[PDB]
Amino acid sequence: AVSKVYARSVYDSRGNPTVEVELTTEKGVFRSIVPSGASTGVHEALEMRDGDKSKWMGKGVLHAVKNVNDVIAPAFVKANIDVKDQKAVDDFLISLDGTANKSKLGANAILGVSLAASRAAAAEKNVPLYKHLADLSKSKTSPYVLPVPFLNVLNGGSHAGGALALQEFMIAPTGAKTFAEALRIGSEVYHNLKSLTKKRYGASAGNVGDQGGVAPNIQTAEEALDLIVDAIKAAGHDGKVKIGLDCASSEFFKDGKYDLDFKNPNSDKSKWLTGPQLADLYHSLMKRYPIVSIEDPFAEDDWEAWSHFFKTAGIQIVADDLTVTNPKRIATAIEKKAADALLLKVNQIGTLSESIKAAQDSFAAGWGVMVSHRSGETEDTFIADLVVGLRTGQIKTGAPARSERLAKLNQLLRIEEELGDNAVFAGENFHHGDKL
Amino acid sequence: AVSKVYARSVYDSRGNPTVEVELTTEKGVFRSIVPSGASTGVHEALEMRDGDKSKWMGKGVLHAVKNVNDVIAPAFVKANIDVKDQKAVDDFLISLDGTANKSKLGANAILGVSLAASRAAAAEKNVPLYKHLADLSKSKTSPYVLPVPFLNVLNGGSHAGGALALQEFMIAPTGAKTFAEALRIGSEVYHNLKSLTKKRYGASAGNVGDQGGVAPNIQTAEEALDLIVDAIKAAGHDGKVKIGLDCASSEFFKDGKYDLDFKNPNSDKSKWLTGPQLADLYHSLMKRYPIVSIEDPFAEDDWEAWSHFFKTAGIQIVADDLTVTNPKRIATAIEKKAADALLLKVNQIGTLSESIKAAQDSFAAGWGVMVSHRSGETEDTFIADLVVGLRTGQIKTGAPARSERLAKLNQLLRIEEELGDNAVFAGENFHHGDKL
Ligand SMILES: [Mg+2]
Ligand SMILES: [Mg+2]
Ligand SMILES: [Mg+2]
Ligand SMILES: [Mg+2]
Repeated sequence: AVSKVYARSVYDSRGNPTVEVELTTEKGVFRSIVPSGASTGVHEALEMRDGDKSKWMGKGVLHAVKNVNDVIAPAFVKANIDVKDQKAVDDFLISLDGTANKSKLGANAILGVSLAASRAAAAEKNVPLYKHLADLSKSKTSPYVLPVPFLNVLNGGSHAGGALALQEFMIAPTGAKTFAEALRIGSEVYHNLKSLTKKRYGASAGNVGDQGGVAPNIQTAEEALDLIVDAIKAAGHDGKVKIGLDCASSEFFKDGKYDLDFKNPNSDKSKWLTGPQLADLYHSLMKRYPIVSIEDPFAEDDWEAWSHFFKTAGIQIVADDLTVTNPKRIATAIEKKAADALLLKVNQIGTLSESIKAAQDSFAAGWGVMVSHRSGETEDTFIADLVVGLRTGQIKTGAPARSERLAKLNQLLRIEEELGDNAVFAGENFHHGDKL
Repeated sequence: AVSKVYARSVYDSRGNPTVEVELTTEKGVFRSIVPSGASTGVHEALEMRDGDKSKWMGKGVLHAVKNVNDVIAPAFVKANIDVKDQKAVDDFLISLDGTANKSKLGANAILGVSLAASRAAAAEKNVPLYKHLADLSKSKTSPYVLPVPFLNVLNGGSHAGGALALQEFMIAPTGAKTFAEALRIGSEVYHNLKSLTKKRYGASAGNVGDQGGVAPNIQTAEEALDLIVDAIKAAGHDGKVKIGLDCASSEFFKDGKYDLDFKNPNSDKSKWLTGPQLADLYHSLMKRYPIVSIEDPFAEDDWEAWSHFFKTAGIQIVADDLTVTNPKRIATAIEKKAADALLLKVNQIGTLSESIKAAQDSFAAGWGVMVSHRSGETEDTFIADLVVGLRTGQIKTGAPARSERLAKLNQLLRIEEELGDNAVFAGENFHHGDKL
């Protein structure tokens, strides 16, 4: 039984406040922390901020923490909920809020409770978190599936300097034999990329972006990609490392068109592209580089562009801001055949149950699922256990730098070690890892 | 009763492998992770690295991990040692090694066991880690003392781009009334610094260094300091935030001279300053800026230079590479009156006991003690509990960015909350928090 629910303000990887929740039962104290994105989709559940300019640059989460201690906490404890019944836990929270976008209490007030409950439940059942998460999602645990790590080693986009339009340039060691090998390979390629970057762009270009990757002032994606390929070869891993991209095109979508130089206040409007035009650029890159996944190639509501492209894509197309981990929007994407993979962010929807539902609906449509972190992370490692529990076979949780990223990668090392031969590495089968 | 000692490889904040140890008792499994420095003093205890340039860039810790599972673990379990008796735990580890620098098993093999044992001990005693650390060190606990955080918000030095010689430019919110307020104030100054840095040196200059601070291409300490002071003021905290520096001068000490532009090959040897000349520069910075602490102003063995400067320093002078948390070198420093504050790094010496002894000898000499992280950190939060347990009143664990730094700051927030009226904030008394 839950004897206490408590929330406090903690700081995320960018130094901004965020919500941390502790749930107390007879088994102890279970803590979960809520992450925060930067390029947040317009349809994401509401992240409640105080807006007090005289404090934390106006990014305090006092209202959210208060919503947990003064509203959720008393009602939750009184309800005497069974933490093992994740569905009941979340139906209560969703009803308590009473809004579709969780704007009354705030998604960042609700999620912490939702996640902490699952941890308390796992301890009650006397099983590790990933196992409990497999049960909740009715996932196969014989054997488990380890995910291929998609490491964002080179950063571009809105909050990542330069003129580079595309947000993320990830490497995926699909050729590795184990997760531990994939991670070692990833670290070697990353270190080789830092040395090459520092030499070609200056020592300063060695500093990292929010997610841990280098962020040199590069102009075109071609330049970045050619640089990544040199790193893979210099590191001696040619043939084992593939590439994944997160375009986050919603960030440069204006007047129904795409500005690939949006970080330039004097961008040439006659240079902005239409959906069909942008698609042609993607195809050109896809033919020159070992790209096996493309995320948010088009705007969060530009359905036509997604459908047109998917027609001749040929590779995994990941929906992030388009679907915002929302089953309702996912059903639409399926019907319109806009993509074949879901980027799963628990904080985009607000509860563990809704996230699991989103995953299940995706796997049912033959879609893949890549569990994801947010640009603003914490020392919390929930997604590591989640990606294993959901048996997706693919996760992106940062470059192999900055511990809000390494914390998840290390947890996967422990889970892998603990499972032994009771688990397999998704490798080249990352897309349909759930079907292994 | 310890039934198992185990070690594995995990990644630090720079993506380099490091040692993680778990100790199993009837109370459960306790994990501790070993940190790693970059500007390591020549006298530090040995950090055993594999040296296989084909794996992890040659930074593997397979040998150290093996020594834990193959040499340490077997004998430790058989000895049936009492985890509460920290001194007994460390005498065994030190004796098993046999070398004066822990070069047989490696300091990174011994430390993990030393720390994990203390966590297990606190569990057996059913008390918070900081409480058990206070007992081990015989420190006052009525009331507890929370530290002022020295946040390295602007980085330079060897492992940073640019030409800035000094390694760390820290801010310390001594004017705050609680640790929570100090952290908020620090986060605010940090963010104002970020925007200002990007506005002057370019958006790309917003990327962070290994310790989370901005690392723009700055030529002189004055330019860096003026920038920090502009941030403090823009944030509205003028007068409440002081400055601390880590020169790490051993990094640019050549031919008995100090090169303030050692990062440039064609550096004019004519500009190299002598011991007395470097001192004049420091006094100059001290009268111009609100600097309340200077670390490693002179080389790790340049004793006379330290003694001469200290005669008229007027502020806290911290020893890092000079003393390397070694009681024997601390004694020499005291006798020579070279400094009045010790930077305490548990991995510079190798065990918790020796670290505790170093702190005790320091306080007995009227010295201050600043607990410190390494440039290569992890999700481990041991030093948060250590600084509170030692009642020092001051710690440096990074800028308020990158979770290997925030993990510690967040842990201090939890400690402060738990203690309530039973703890006080060091504030302007940071130098002698132990006397509060
Ligand atoms: Mg986004
Ligand atoms: Mg995205
Ligand atoms: Mg150093
Ligand atoms: Mg130092």
